[PDB]
Amino acid sequence: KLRWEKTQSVNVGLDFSVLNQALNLSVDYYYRKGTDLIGKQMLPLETGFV
Amino acid sequence: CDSYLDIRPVGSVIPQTAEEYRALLARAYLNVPNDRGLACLRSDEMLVNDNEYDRNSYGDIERWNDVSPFPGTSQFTWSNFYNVLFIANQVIESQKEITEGTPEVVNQLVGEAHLLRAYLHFVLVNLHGQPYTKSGALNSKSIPLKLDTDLEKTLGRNTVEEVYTSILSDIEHARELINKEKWETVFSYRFNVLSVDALQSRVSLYMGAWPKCLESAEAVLAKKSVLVDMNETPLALPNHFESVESITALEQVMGSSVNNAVWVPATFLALYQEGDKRLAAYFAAPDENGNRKSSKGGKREFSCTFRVGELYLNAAEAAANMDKLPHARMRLLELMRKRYTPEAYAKKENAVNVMDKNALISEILNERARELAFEGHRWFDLRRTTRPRMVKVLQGKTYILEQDDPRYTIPIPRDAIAANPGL
Repeated sequence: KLRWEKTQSVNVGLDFSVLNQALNLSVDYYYRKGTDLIGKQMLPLETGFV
Repeated sequence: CDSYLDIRPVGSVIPQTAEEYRALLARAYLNVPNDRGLACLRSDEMLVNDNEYDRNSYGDIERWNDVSPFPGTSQFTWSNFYNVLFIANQVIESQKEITEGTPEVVNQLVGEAHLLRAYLHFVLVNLHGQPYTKSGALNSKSIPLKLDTDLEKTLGRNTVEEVYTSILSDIEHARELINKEKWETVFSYRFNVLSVDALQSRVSLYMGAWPKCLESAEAVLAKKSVLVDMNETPLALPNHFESVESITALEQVMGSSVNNAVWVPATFLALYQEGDKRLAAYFAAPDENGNRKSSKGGKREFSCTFRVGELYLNAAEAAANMDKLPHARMRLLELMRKRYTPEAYAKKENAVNVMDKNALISEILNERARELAFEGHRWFDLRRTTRPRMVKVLQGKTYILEQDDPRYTIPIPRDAIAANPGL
């Protein structure tokens, strides 16, 4: 069951230009939660491995 | 431009061929835990030495001290059991993928894996599960069955009926798959058809299914019934792997450390009546206290899982339990003649031939306790047969195991619960 490390991303953006490109603004708020990252876990002893 | 997704990494041994899977299964065979010796330490046939280091490890097991052992005491090996179970399940799931092997070799490998899994489940449910014959023990959760190689799931305890159904199914699978008649003497730890039938007989004996137990025992005896005659060689140990009686020599039941740390209590020796060559063959020189040491284990060449004498005892017990008294008597006196001095064999025959059902069954149980001494069989026989009240005197104290004590079931090891809190 080896597979890729999942990452759930939510991004909210905003672009805002005024006065003939006199002032440009780009704001992004992001929340990225990663799951199933491959790492060492202490398995139950019934799996055959510690 | 090139992609198939079929690439095997180079730099480590990845079992793919039949020889590689045979090596993996051989490593699984080697790591089979000998926890039946510790289980029979809980019985009445063993006494730990008066030492301190030798008693701080095995003292609490003998005293039935389930609550608050000494933290330095010996622990039953849950991890080894389930590691060998993982290897067996890996071999089973790797069928139809084993390369460079005759079908009669791949089938034998898969059947050996099936029988090893069945035997490991049987030993685990015997160690940490209530006896099959006990009332109200059929629906009680005993051990988690390992039937896959999944590393991301937590297994819950299966009931005794489920475990025994799985054991019977695996025995049938091994019977359908195992095709080897006899292995080499040096490679006799592996399973063969006689091993399948002997394991089925023992399983059915422990379940109380006397018909199937008798059927399997008689099948083994028809295929092989040659014993070691004690009267022509007094120092001929029936459990030796090179003897003509051993069917499978998988597990050395008695480890070196445990065998070096116990005696045979004077009561068990007193159970051996005059004329038994087993008295002078199994045990060493008498000690001043009256309790002898043992010479049936402690080293690798005394490995024995099944042998023909156990099959005779199973057949006799099944025949006695199904009112087939002539058959039980015939098998019991055959074993006694193979074991007893022919002067005492006359008295044994005279006594046995007039026994009723209950006395006959008790006699076969006594002969089973005598024959399988220091073979990891007394504790499980006590659990399956009567659960008798036991009195143990140790260092001036008395320890009492009630009839049908809940302590007849060894608690699941502490490390197993620590890793898996749901046990």
